[PDB]
Order: sequence, then C-alpha cells, then structure tokens
Amino acid sequence: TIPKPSDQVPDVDAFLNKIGRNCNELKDTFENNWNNLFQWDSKILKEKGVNIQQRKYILKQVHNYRNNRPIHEIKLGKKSFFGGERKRKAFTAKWKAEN
Amino acid sequence: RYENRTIYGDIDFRYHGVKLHLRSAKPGFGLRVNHVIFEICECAGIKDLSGKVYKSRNDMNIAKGTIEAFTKAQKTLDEVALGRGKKLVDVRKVYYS
Amino acid sequence: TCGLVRIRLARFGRKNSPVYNIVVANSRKARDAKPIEVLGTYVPVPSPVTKRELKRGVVPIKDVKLDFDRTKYWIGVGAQPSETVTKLLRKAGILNDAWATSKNSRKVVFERMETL
Amino acid sequence: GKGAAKYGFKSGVFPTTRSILKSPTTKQTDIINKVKSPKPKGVLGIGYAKGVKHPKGSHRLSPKVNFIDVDNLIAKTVAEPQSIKSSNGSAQKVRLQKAELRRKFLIEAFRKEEARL
Amino acid sequence: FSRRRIAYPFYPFKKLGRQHPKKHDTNLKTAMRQFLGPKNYKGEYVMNKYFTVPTNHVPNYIKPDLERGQSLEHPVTKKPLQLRYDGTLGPPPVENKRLQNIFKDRLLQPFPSNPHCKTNYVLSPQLKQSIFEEITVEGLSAQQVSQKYGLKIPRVEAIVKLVSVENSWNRRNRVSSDLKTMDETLYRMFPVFDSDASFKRENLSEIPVPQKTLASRFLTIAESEPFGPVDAAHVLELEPAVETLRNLSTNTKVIYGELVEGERSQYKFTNAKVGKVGYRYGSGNRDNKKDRRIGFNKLGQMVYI
Amino acid sequence: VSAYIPGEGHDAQEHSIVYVRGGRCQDLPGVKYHVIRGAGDLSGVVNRISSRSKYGAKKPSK
Amino acid sequence: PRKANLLKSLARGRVRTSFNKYNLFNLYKKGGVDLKSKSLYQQKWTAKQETRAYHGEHLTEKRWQTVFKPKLDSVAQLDIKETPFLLQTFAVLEKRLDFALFRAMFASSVRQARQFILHGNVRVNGVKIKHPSYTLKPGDMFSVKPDKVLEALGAKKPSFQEALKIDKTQIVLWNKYVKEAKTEDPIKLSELEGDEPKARKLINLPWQKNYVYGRQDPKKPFFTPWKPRPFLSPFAILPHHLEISFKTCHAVYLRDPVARPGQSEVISPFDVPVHERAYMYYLRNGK
RNA sequence: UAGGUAGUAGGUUUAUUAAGAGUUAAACCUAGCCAACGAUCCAUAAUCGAUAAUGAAAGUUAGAACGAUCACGUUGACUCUGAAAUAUAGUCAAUAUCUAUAAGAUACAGCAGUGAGGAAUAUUGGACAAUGAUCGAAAGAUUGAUCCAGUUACUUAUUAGGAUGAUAUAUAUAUAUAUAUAAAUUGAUUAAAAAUAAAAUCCAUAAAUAAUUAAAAUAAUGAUAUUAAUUACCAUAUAUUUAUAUGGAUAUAUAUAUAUUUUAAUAGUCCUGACUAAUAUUUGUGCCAGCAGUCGCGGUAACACAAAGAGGGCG
Ligand SMILES: [Mg+2]
Ligand SMILES: [Mg+2]
Ligand SMILES: [Mg+2]
Ligand SMILES: [Mg+2]
Ligand SMILES: [Mg+2]
Ligand SMILES: [Mg+2]
Ligand SMILES: [Mg+2]
Ligand SMILES: [Mg+2]
Ligand SMILES: [Mg+2]
Ligand SMILES: [Mg+2]
Ligand SMILES: [Mg+2]
Ligand SMILES: [Mg+2]
Ligand SMILES: [Mg+2]
Ligand SMILES: [Mg+2]
Ligand SMILES: [Mg+2]
Ligand SMILES: [Mg+2]
Ligand SMILES: [Mg+2]
Ligand SMILES: [Mg+2]
Ligand SMILES: [Mg+2]
Ligand SMILES: [Mg+2]
Ligand SMILES: [Mg+2]
Ligand SMILES: [Mg+2]
Ligand SMILES: [Mg+2]
Ligand SMILES: [Mg+2]
Ligand SMILES: [Mg+2]
Ligand SMILES: [Mg+2]
Ligand SMILES: [Mg+2]
Ligand SMILES: [Mg+2]
Ligand SMILES: [Mg+2]
Ligand SMILES: [Mg+2]
Repeated sequence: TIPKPSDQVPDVDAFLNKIGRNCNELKDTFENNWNNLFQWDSKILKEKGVNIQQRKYILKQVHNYRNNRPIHEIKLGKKSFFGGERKRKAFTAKWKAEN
Repeated sequence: RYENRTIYGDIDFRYHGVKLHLRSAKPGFGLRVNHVIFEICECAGIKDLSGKVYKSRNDMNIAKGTIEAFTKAQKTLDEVALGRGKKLVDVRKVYYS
Repeated sequence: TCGLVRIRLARFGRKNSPVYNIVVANSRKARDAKPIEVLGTYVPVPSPVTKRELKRGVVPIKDVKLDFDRTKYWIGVGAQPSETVTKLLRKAGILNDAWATSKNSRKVVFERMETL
Repeated sequence: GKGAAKYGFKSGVFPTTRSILKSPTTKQTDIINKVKSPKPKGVLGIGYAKGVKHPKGSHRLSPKVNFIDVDNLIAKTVAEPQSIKSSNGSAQKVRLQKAELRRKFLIEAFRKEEARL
Repeated sequence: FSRRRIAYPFYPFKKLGRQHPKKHDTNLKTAMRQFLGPKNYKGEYVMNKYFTVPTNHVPNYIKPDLERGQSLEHPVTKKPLQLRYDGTLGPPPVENKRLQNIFKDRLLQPFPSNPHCKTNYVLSPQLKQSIFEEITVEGLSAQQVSQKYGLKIPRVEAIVKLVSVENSWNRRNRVSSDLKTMDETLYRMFPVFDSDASFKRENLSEIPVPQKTLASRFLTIAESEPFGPVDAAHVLELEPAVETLRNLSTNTKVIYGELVEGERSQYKFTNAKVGKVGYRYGSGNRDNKKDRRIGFNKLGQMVYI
Repeated sequence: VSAYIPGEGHDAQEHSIVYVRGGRCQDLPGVKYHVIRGAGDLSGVVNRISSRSKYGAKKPSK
Repeated sequence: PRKANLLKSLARGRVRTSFNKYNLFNLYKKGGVDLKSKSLYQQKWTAKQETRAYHGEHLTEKRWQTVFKPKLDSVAQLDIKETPFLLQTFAVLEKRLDFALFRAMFASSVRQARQFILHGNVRVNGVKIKHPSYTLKPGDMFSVKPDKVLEALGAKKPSFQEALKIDKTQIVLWNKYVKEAKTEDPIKLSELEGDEPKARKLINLPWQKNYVYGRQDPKKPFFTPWKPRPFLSPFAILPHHLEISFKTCHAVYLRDPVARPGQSEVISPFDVPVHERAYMYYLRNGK
C-alpha cells in the first residue's frame, strides 16, 4: 500500500537526504518516483546495484515512514577518539607522550 | 540331535589335546564353528551350532573329538526322562513358536 | 532481554536446517550449552503443503512441542522470555497481549482452540 | 553408545528436572510420620545412644525437616496487592496484568505440585 | 582347491573344432547360439521354447536339467528338436521321459536350482471385484472375507486398494489399449487363484516368530503333570500364540495458534512432559559415520535426520 | 636409522632429503625401514608400469 | 553406486536381476553353484560371488555390509517341511523401492527400475520419489508411469530404416507365397530414405495395413501394437509380498518378504546352502 | 623409592571466617599418624559421558568432534573492588619485542593470517537475515559469540545411463524365410578366450536455455543467493495427479490447419606360489637385477623378480 508524501519530505531525494548514511549518490539508480521507491523490495534493489547495508537501511526507513515513526539519520556506532577499549591504554599513553 | 538341526545341551568335551565347546543354537542361527566341525555337521545334518576349540586345534583330532562328543556327550531328552522318571518338556514346541 | 533466568531458544540440528530447543537457562551460560530445563522444541521451517491443499486454502504449520505447565511455572517465578520465545508463547496462549511490544501490535481469520 | 543401553538407548542427556516444591509439604502426612517415629538403635541405628555422649562443638541430633505450608508459601512469594484499585496509565496497566498472570501461574504450579505428590 | 572356472554349459553341446582364422569365435558363444536357435530377418529367435509367451495359465519356466540343454521346439506344434551333424535342425531320435512326467510344484518353480522359490498365484478380476463389493457394499469384515476366499487380510486390503484405483482410472479413461493387452498377457502367463482348492489357499494361522520363543527352554515337570501351550507361554512370559494370532487378525493437549490475515502459517503446540521433549545435549554425532540416518520428507526429498 | 631403498635403480647422494617409513628389509639384518620413493630428493622409479604407487611412478598419460 | 560393467558375460555365469537374453542363457547353463573340492573360505567366496551378483550388484560392498541385517525373519504356522531360514539374507533389499519395482515387473531389470525412479516416474503414496534407497513400509502403494512399464515389458522399438528393411523382406515373402498359390507390392529402400508417411502409404499387407513393421505409433517409446518382451516367460515370477495391478501399474507393498515352512518369499535363483555360505561370510565380513 | 612424618597424629583455648577443621597465626598439653592391600619419594597424564572406536561379551582404547567438569590466558607472587578473583584488572618483579623513552606500552591459548617446528591440519572471506549476548526509556548501536559461504576426498552419504546389440550387401491373414558373394580385430585352433565388450539402434534424464515461485521471518529486516523447488509457450475452468475445453502467444500454405527451447556421459588403484579370491598363455632376466606381512621366490621350464595377454578384489 502506497503512502502519501508529507510536507517535510515530499520527494524521494528529500527522503534519501533525511535518512542519510550516504543514501545520497543514489538518485541515478532509481529516479525520483515516490511510488517506485516504496513498492520496490530487496531483490529489485540488489538487481539495480545498491549495497547490502544501504538496501537494509532504506527498507527500514520506508517501513518507519509507512508506520509514521520519525525517520532521521541515526548514525552508525563510532570508536572512541583514543581507541577501542582494548587499544586505548597504549594509544592514550602514546598521545600523552606526543603532547 | 534336537529337532533334527542341533545338539541337545551345551556340550564341553576333551579329546586328547583339543578341548571342545559346542553350544546349542536357536533355529536360523547357522553353523558358527571351526571349519572341520562345520564340515562334519554338514554331513551329519546339524543345521545350527555355536562353539569354539581351545588348546590343540589339530584338524584330525578335532574331527575325531567332535563325532565322539556328538555320540557320547549328548543325552537325548527322552533318555534323560527315562533315567530320572520325569517329564522333560520342550517349552518352545509346546508354545508352537 | 533482562534477567538471570531466561526462557530462550538453543539452536540444534545441522547447517541450513535449524531446529530449536526451547530452554530456561542462565543469562551468562552459552547459547547451545546445557541449560536448567528444556521445555520444548521448535522447528521454524513450516510443514510443506500439497499443490491441491494450497489451492483449497490450507495454511502450513510450525510444530512446537512444549511442556505448558512447566513453562507457566517458569514464567511465574520470573524467568523472562526472549523476543522470539515470548512471541511463540503469546501465539500458543500462555502469555497475554501485555507482553506484545510496540513493533508487533489486521483481522483474525482463525481463532485459537485446545484440541485432543 | 555402549553405555546408552542403561538409559534406554538415549544418546545425549537432559538437565535434571528441577523440583517445583524443594522440600516435603505439610500435607504429606506419611513422610512426617516417618520423620517423627522413634529412631532405631543397636546395629542398624541412626543417632546417638542415650548413655553415650557426642562431640562438644557438634549437635547431637540432625536438623529438623522444614515442612512447607504451601498456602503460606503462596502468600509470601505471591502476595495479592493491598492497594486494590490504584491503576492509571497504559504501561502500569500492562505491568499489573503481567503480575496477575505470574501470580496465577505460580499459584497453580504450587497447588498442582502439592496435589500431584 | 579352486581354479577360475569358465562357465561352460553342464549339458553337452557342439564345441568348436577347427575354424577359419578370421572368425575368432568362442565355445560359450557357440553354446549360446545353439540354445537360441536361428534368428529371423526380424530379430526373433523363434525356435527357442522360451521366446514366446504362454497363453495357458501355465508358466513356461526353465527346465535345463530335464531337457539336457536342448531348448529348441517347433513353434507351431511345440514339438522338440535337436542340432544334427548337418547345420539343419530335426527331431530327436529318443523321446524325453523327464519333460513328459513333471510335477505340480516344479511347474511353479521359476529357477531349477532353488526349490523354495515358487510363483504366487494371480487373482481373477471377477474374484477381486467380488471381494471389493463384499468389503464396501455388503460391509463385511476383512477377516471373514479372508476366511471365505483363502487370502491374508493385508493382501485383501491391498486388492481393495487396487480395485478402487482401477475404477478411478476407468472413469478418467486412462487405461489404454496397450496397457489392457499387457494386463491380459500377464494374466495368461500366471496361474489363477482357486478359492476352493485347499493347497492353493494361503495359510491364515501364520504368526511372526518372536525372540523369546526361539531361545529354547526345557522343564523337568513330574511324569504325570500336564503342561499345555498356555503353561509354556506363561513360562516364557508371553501372551499365548492363539491370542497373538487373533490380535494380528483384528489424549494429549494440542493448541493451534491464531491466524491473522497477513501471516502465512499456523503454530501447532502439542503438550510434552519435561525430561522427555528436547534435543538432547552431548548426543552422538552420526553424520561422519556410515551408520548415519537418512530419512525422507513429506515431498519425497531425501533429508538427513 | 638404516633404511632400505626399493626399486631397480635409485638416486640418493650423501645429503639427499629422504622420507622414511616403517617397513623392514627381511634379508638384511639391522635395517628396519624403507625410504618412501615418490617424495623428497629420492625420485620415482623410472619406467615402472606395474604397482606404480608403491614406487614414485606417475601415470604415463599416453 | 557401483558401475555396470560385464554384468552379462558368459565366461562368468553370473545370474543378474534382469530379463536379458544373455542373462537368461547364463541362468540356463549354470546348473548349480559347485561347492565341492573347496575349502570353507573358498565356498564362502563362491557363494558371495553368485548370490551378490543377483542380489544388489549396483550396491557397493561396504554399503551392502552396512545395510546387511543378521536377524532374519520367519513365521510359525501353529497348525512337515523345514523352513529355509537363510534364504532371507537378501530380504532387506526387497524393502528397497528399486527392488520392489523390479519384483512388480514395472522394470526389465533392477538397474532400469533405478533409472526410472531417478527420472521421477515412480510414485509411492502419491508423492513422487527420485531415490532408489527409499524403503517401502507395509501398506505403501507404488506406481510407475504406464508408458515406462510398457517399454520395460515391450519389445525394442525399431529404427525406421530397419523397420523398412523388415517390411521389404515380408513383402517379398508374401509375393512368393501368392506366386506359389497361383502355381498350385514392391518397395525400393534406396529411394525411400526417411519419409515415414510415404512408407506407410506404400505399404499394405494383410497383417499390417499401413504402419511399417516397427512403427504404428512412432511417438510412443515401444513396439507398435504392444507385444511382450522377447524372453519374458522364464523371468515372470509373480511375488508374494507385492500385490500388483498391471492395468494402472500400481502395486501395494503388503509385507516384508518372510520364510514359511515350505518356502521363502525372497525370489532367488540359488539353493539354500549357497545362501547359508553367503550369510556366514557376511556375519564376519569374511574374517 | 622402604621406611616416611614433626603442624607431623590427637587434645585444650584464642584470634580469622558466613561457617567445620593444625587451613592459616598464637599459646599450652598428650605421643601419635601413615606404611609390602605399597607408605613417603620420583616419573608420566587434564578428567569424564547416555561421546567415539572395537569386541560375542566381560572388557580394552581414545578423550579430535558433541556435551559435563577442571585448570590456565608469556612466568611468579601480592593487593583492591566484590556475594564470589591471588581476576586476561591493578601492583611489583621475571623473559622477549615496540617506540613515545615514560614511577611507558605490548604478550593472538578471540578471529583471520605470518614465520618456525612437523609426516600433517584451512580464508588477512561475507552478514548481523536468524539464535543468543552487552548498552539504551525508546529510537537502534555493538557483536571474528553466532550464522553463512571459502580451502582441504579427513569422514559419511546420494548420484556419476538404461533397454536392445555379434556382420555386410545382392537375389526371390502369410510366416521355422532361403540362397549366393564379401569381410571378419588381439590371442588361440578348441572347452582359449578377450567379446555384449565395442560400434550401431530405441528411450529418457542431468546440465544448459527461458519462465515462475517458496522456506529459513516477519510489523519490517534474507548474509547465504545466478537460493531449493517447479514448469517446459503461458493463463483459467471443469471433473477425478491425469484428461479435455477455452483465452491469448506464435508461423508457413490458402482470422485457422499442422507444430512448439535443447540435450550428453566419463575410474582409478592393489593383487593372481600357499596362507588368500584370481588355470589362456607368452616374453625378458639367470641366486643378478629385484621381490617379500609370513613360509619363501631368483643357479635357463620363474604361476613369486620385470613386462604383455587373460583374470580376481575394492572403488
Ligand atoms: Mg534493556
Ligand atoms: Mg586359490
Ligand atoms: Mg609387487
Ligand atoms: Mg598402476
Ligand atoms: Mg580450631
Ligand atoms: Mg596441615
Ligand atoms: Mg601453632
Ligand atoms: Mg608407591
Ligand atoms: Mg601435561
Ligand atoms: Mg593438561
Ligand atoms: Mg577410561
Ligand atoms: Mg573433546
Ligand atoms: Mg585415561
Ligand atoms: Mg578442538
Ligand atoms: Mg588465572
Ligand atoms: Mg598465573
Ligand atoms: Mg589465531
Ligand atoms: Mg600466547
Ligand atoms: Mg617445515
Ligand atoms: Mg544478531
Ligand atoms: Mg565481521
Ligand atoms: Mg584432519
Ligand atoms: Mg564414499
Ligand atoms: Mg592372431
Ligand atoms: Mg533439471
Ligand atoms: Mg619353514
Ligand atoms: Mg621365462
Ligand atoms: Mg603373491
Ligand atoms: Mg608378479
Ligand atoms: Mg592386463
């Protein structure tokens, strides 16, 4: 079932921008067709030639949009500036020595 | 021979060197014995037999010992019954298998 | 999920062909290690229907042999079920709508019933 | 595989089935009677003989068997709410329902166990 | 003492003597040719007894011991022939008394070397139909039918099953002409089951033999003390043989899950006692052993159990 | 170890890499080993037609 | 499975499960299996050779050993002749789908039956099977596609040229006969290369109206008006443990073959001593 | 390894502990305790099963894999927090590498992987889709647990083609068709075979090529994945999987008459004197070359060495 485009994100491109995680640079693989994006599934996306992680994310955000849950770029997890829990002790010491 | 296929009891007989041991067998269980014993059984009409030779396994003495055991070590049930003055039934036969 | 005692699925069987073993286990002990009590089994691959059967309109079944009374007892003493296990229990009819999360939350075709 | 014939040709093991009531109940009268009967002496005796002493620090007898009053146990583990009608909000209602369900199940389980034994 | 023994016929045949260098023929091949007789332009070995199919309800099984390897009969008259000094065939000088005087049992004995293997009889279609009617319309029990006719109860059930299938095929118009002809030929080949002939009737008191009976026991009862079948059964710790024969002749909480419009499958929850339900821990992996268990699916797919 | 070398002819120096297996040369006393012949500096026995795997011999390949 | 190679040679008089002409001859000229002037081991070997050639030549030895059951089966009549217990050594193979199909005579051979079921023609209780190691339970139907059954039991469908050549000779014979009748319809094969309808139009004998000798329905996989196989009689041994109906080509597997006081239901071309020797061998794996 | 033992054996008390106890610490007594049915001492070894192997069984063997228990996370000691730690933590020392040179950091027995050792044991893979685990109110974040694929015949299993098949021409409502010319491989000249083996012939099926649609998972999410499976030009519409009728797909003759993708087959390796299954024979070598589990074989007639032929196992 197709949903309506909202005021905040009325376009496919706008939706892509909203969701993020480098979902931009994906306006060529499918053109700005609202119905097209929503009806399309995983296999179709794979055939077109998108990534696995990107494919997973888009579908999830589509689903959220359908259910009217707030879509936004929940960024992927990042290691600490110093290091991963294991490497910190040494890295931190090195950083201190440098500075 | 019991039921025209095996020996009556589990016999244990010594002929010179060879120590024989011949167990009776349920029907269908074949001849499972020393090759000389098997040969003798085939000729003597024993279908079912288990057994094992200890001490000497001198082929000739096996052949002599096993026929001696058959003739001598065996007692038919009827003979035993007559000696003791008792009935000596075979339960399987009575049942009808 | 939370807890020390937890009702969850331990994996069994071979590659590309899982069967599950519904257990109650310690949270710390491993996924396929020996648990406190095995309550039941669960094969996720549904029983395959015939073409004629499909045409008629008969749904596949997922078999879930399960000690009901034991499971109930374990729930009572406060052994939290996993996301899949709790769903299974709800489907059976042990647990209420209370356990259903916001994601789960559609007209019903066939209603539940006990049979023999 | 050889030793599985002891256990009915069952390869692999289950964990031991865990007793729901972990002591004998008060309703199990025969057990209580057995416990309380005069303990024997002589060759097949249990305790200490009347005349003979026992080590200074140690107890003479064995400790007494705590018989479960099942109703009491139920009351303690699974108390019904005193504030009966205080209930607003959806999450709170859900929690209350869950509690009720847990009460039901544990009550049933214990009572069944008592009857079953 | 065993050699490698080339399997020449036990019976006598015209061996090779000398022959033209190029032909390269073997004695076995020669013997085979002789057995066959001469081959047609079509391909048929007509003179061989065993080429054509019998239309007699009398199976034409092999008697190499009786005819002494001489298989060749004249097709029209079924009269025996031999290979003479010339290449032409002709009748034998001495007649065979072995082929003339043959028993009932040996006519239904496909292989000469195994007396025990015999052919089972074929049921006439009319008889099968009558059996089917009895079981369905008249509503008689299968045991009574078996007693009447002389078939075994599983055999009767099988027949019934086949009759209904045949009827369904006839309704659909699947039973082709070629199939019918084949069926007729097969019927003609085999001997017919007679319900009156006592020797042809199947023995209906055959129980299967258990383990406890086979292991022989003996009892020294008093000379006068009686000891019947029941007593023997009691000793062995079984039910009596008659009772077992009679037996041969003659719950659990299940929930189903709710089915919402979208979801594609139900959840059937059967009850099961704890300590008896699960997949056991530390069981024997049998996959790399040659005693590995291979089952089959509902769709006939081969599946590792 | 005193190792036997089978085959009609052989290729073994005073330093060659050689693999030893646990056979026994029965006529020679005090030698309870065989050099396995396909592997190492010990080469496969030449123009071997029968029993080729028992020596090093590869399949001639027409 | 073990590859088919020299199964029907004459220098080894091995009697295979088939209706082949060479197999028939082997069966004919074997007589017994000679166990005289042999050691016990040699006798056991010769039994193994003969008995396994018939019973599961496609099976590998190790595989066979694994499947081989010691505990044989039998039935007490409780109402005389001696039951042949040890004919049951290869009773376990009749439980197989492939063997059952062969017994039913829905295949010429065991190999052929195996091929048929691989190709997905057999059914057992509706569901199609592609697995010869499938084992029937008592009560299971099994059903081969009728065309394949006909092919198995029918004659070999001739090539067109061969059929035409056969027709030509028949025509000549007919012409000779009519000449002889007078005293007291030709075809040129070189011209008529591969025009089947033309050939049909040309031909008109009393015993075949148009169709060439071997091709009345070329689209069908067997001989013309269906006739039986060239040596079908000596192998048509109707089994006890199957109930068969040749119209539909269905067959109920009603029993696991079992030995009575009179006979065994394991159809074999070997005497009981041979089967005993085989059993002896396979108990110990030839120890 | 024949004597061992001096907190040793036992009693009385105090501390420490949640709590017993020469367990530690302290104090005072008694003279014990263990041992040739093996003490003390040394050496070796992680232990075990409803696991695996083998046996008729009692047993014996393994302890890879599945699971349960222990101990360790380069070595040794101690401390802190804690219900529980001599913690893969911290402290100090020991060994060996890093820079950043500092009351530094690291220690792959986490996963990949490298060098070494060795007869010998894999990818510096993909995904969090499933099942778990940690954090978070949730949104969802992490996850070399895990699930998947990769390499490796290490193991097991299923397939890895069936039926017919001994010649080639030429001539002339029946039917044993019959003559004639030609040819015919390695052996061998008859019980010496190789050989129904080939080649042909009939019939499929895999793979391919197209179309379709699961299931592992549902609220949605599928790494595996050119997924398994099914159909053979697709769909609907009747009956009981088969059969027929429609709708459209298609192409030549002159909208409707016959058709409907394609299509195979390929095994080693050991052995043939007896134990031990292998009789069709022949050549070379000449106590040499070589064989050999065992007895043995080779000195011109070698069934044993090296080969051809034929044969027997397992595959
Ligand atoms: Mg939480
Ligand atoms: Mg021999
Ligand atoms: Mg050799
Ligand atoms: Mg070779
Ligand atoms: Mg103290
Ligand atoms: Mg101490
Ligand atoms: Mg002190
Ligand atoms: Mg000692
Ligand atoms: Mg160690
Ligand atoms: Mg260790
Ligand atoms: Mg042990
Ligand atoms: Mg282990
Ligand atoms: Mg050990
Ligand atoms: Mg390991
Ligand atoms: Mg540690
Ligand atoms: Mg340490
Ligand atoms: Mg590593
Ligand atoms: Mg390390
Ligand atoms: Mg190395
Ligand atoms: Mg996950
Ligand atoms: Mg990863
Ligand atoms: Mg390995
Ligand atoms: Mg294999
Ligand atoms: Mg020649
Ligand atoms: Mg295919
Ligand atoms: Mg000697
Ligand atoms: Mg020579
Ligand atoms: Mg040899
Ligand atoms: Mg040799
Ligand atoms: Mg050769």
